[PDB]
Amino acid sequence: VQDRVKRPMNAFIVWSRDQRRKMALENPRMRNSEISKQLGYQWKMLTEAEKWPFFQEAQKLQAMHREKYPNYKYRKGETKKKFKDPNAPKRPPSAFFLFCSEYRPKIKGEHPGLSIGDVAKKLGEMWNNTAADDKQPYEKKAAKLKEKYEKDIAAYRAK
DNA sequence: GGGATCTAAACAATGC
DNA sequence: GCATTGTTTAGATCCC
Repeated sequence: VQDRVKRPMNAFIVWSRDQRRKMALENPRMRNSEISKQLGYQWKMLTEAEKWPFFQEAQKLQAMHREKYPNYKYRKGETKKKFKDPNAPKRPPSAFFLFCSEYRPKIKGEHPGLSIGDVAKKLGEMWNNTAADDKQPYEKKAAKLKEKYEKDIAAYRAK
């Protein structure tokens, strides 16, 4: 495990590698902290047009990497929540699931021969049909709850 | 359980 | 190792 196979470098690292070297040239003091600090800054300040193809480098990396190694590979070096976390804070209900809940009684209405779990399948195809603007309110609702959820996970980190 | 998208802790590497 | 932020991973999310 110590000689763990290197995980596919995320797009940030790709950029960081060549950028850091250039930065060392341009910046006279080139302090590790200072170089990297603004380095990450510029990255997130970059345009998505730049991110996309950089992300593709990482995507191709992980694609070949994951298939290459059958068993030996990056395991989630997590921590307490490495296994099934008994008391993980409850995330905001997913927009899809919110829509599913709303249509659940309706689906059985369409066909009086569906198990409650099977009604989700109906939602699945309607999910694609659902207009982005129409589904947006649900997602926003979850996003608002997400802020609340972060407080919950913060409590998890420290009471 | 059930489809079908989602989340957060932790790690991923360069050049000093 | 640092700091930056991105991919990792594997449960997690609805009602009945």
